[PDB]
Amino acid sequence: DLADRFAELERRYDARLGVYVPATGTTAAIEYRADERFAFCSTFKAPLVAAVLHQNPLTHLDKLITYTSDDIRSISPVAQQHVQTGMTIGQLCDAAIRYSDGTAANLLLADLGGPGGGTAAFTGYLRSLGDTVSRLDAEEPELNRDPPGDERDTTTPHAIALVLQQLVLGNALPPDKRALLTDWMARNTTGAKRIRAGFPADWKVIDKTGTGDYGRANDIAVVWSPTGVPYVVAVMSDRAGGGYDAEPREALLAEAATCVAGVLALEHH
Ligand SMILES: *C(=O)/C=C\N[C@@H](C(=O)O)[C@](C)(Cn1ccnn1)[SH](=O)=O
Repeated sequence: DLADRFAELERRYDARLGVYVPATGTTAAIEYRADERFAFCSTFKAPLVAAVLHQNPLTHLDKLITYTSDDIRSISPVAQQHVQTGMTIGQLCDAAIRYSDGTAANLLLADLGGPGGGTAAFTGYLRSLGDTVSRLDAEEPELNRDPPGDERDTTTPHAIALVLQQLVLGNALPPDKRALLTDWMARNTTGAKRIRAGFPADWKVIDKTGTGDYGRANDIAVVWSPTGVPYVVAVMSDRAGGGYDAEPREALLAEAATCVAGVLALEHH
């Protein structure tokens, strides 16, 4: 019946919708097109920050990276502000997560794998985490621009949640480093209208959004019940019918998250 609720969202928003919530002790897994591929968009910036965190000591976050206005080829609200003084690796992670800064993400890719191998290196951190399905093939902004049906720069709701689960609720990062990722996602500025909107205020939410062409809108989150019970939420969508310039629908994601919140919070004693 929840599948039918999701189907209606799709009909109404003229859109394809992907949802995954892993099973916990107390709940079943929520799945709707969980193994269909969806463009990553900026959602990759979360596991990217984990990858830089993991490969280096915390000292590495103080490394000043300089770049130029030449390097800014995508929306970079923080990297623009710091073009002349440079940004540190920590600042970059800050911007990548909290502002979805494209330049910031492209520098972390270079830090991770050098020039020319950052995508390979990021995909390999996911492989190290037992995700064989996901893949990153390009930098910003081109990763946001592949056609529907192209496997390049795709993940699936299933895969990316299971990765986020490991990153936030598992040991893929130690506590000093995991906390920093969580603090950055917790302080996200781009996600108020997606998973966050679908959940009561006394549930805690950390998240990383995505947005892109063909009406792509993503959100991945980790949510906490008022009594600290955690869940992973992956919600992904596109709207290929409108062409490359089609309107993405944040409302579609908030509705989905509301269905999920509905399930996870109603207690049936
Ligand atoms: C961020 O999560 C993923 C994509 N961001 C896009 C967006 O914010 O809509 C762009 C990178 C925006 N853009 C236009 C020109 N340069 N950047 S994507 O639409 O290209």
